[PDB]
Amino acid sequence: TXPGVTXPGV
DNA sequence: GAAGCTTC
DNA sequence: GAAGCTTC
Repeated sequence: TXPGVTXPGV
């Protein structure tokens, strides 16, 4: 996740 | 180095 | 299955 807590997704 | 998960 | 970048 993220930034923060990629995406999802990318 | 490891917890921080949906989108096509 | 790839499709990903980080806060702590």
